[PDB]
Amino acid sequence: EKERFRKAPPNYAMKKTQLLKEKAMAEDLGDQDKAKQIQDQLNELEERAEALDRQRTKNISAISYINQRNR
Amino acid sequence: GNDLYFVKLPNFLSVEPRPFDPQYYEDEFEEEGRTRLKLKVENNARIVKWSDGSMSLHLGNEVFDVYKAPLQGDHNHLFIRQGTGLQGQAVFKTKLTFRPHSTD
Amino acid sequence: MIIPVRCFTCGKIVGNKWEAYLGLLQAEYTEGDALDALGLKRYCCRRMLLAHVDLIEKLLNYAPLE
Amino acid sequence: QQPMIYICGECHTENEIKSRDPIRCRECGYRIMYKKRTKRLVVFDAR
Ligand SMILES: [Zn+2]
Ligand SMILES: [Zn+2]
Repeated sequence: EKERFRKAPPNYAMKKTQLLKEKAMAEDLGDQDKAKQIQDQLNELEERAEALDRQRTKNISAISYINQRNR
Repeated sequence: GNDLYFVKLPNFLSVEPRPFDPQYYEDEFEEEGRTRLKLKVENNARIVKWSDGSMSLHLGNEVFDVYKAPLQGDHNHLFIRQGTGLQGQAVFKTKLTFRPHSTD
Repeated sequence: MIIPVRCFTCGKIVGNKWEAYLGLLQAEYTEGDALDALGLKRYCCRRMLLAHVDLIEKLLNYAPLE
Repeated sequence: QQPMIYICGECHTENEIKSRDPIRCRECGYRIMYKKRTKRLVVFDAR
């Protein structure tokens, strides 16, 4: 009942959700389920990447810049 | 005009030997089925030459970076052998020596 | 894990110079000129920023929540 | 009247676990969970 109205991607269930969605898409021989899972996974990946880049936007982006510049 | 334009694509990027025409195409194919329909929809081609010297394949929104390997082990004289003359009237266009291997 | 507050051998404060060193290397500085600009003359203090590996950036990738 | 509060893992949500209870998170399902910091006095003579 708690998971019903509470969004799955909040907050640490992202990667586990990605793996579970990939398994669900793979386990289905129907094309509609595969396409829906692909779209959902793409949206979740985009959101998670944006969230991770926002968190690493400061103090980690700088050192990545200077590491690429170092090498 | 007469320049080597030889490319060697893998099984999952097999392009049609003829231009895409509505009278030569049909619907026969359907994670399991996602790699099946990609054979006859994404596979006309424009090999872009960049400033670094390398090339890439442009068959849609996705770009596959290719390398024109100059392999001197198969010095085959590629020719357009269409049947009009005595037997396969091969036209001497270019000898295939460099194989470009595309990949994702 | 994190930049030491003081040079082990000297006692000179190098805790406020890791980020500045990283900035100077974000510029086109040669790795020695950054230390020279940061006022690090002794080689004992220079090794603090030369050899330091910042792992606290890798440990912060394991977010407890969010 | 302290219910021995734990912190979940994947969730990080405080859960009230008394004795004779299954160790699971109140939400989303988790069999791993840790304990909260003590309330005892933590004092370091920095040296
Ligand atoms: Zn020193
Ligand atoms: Zn649980």
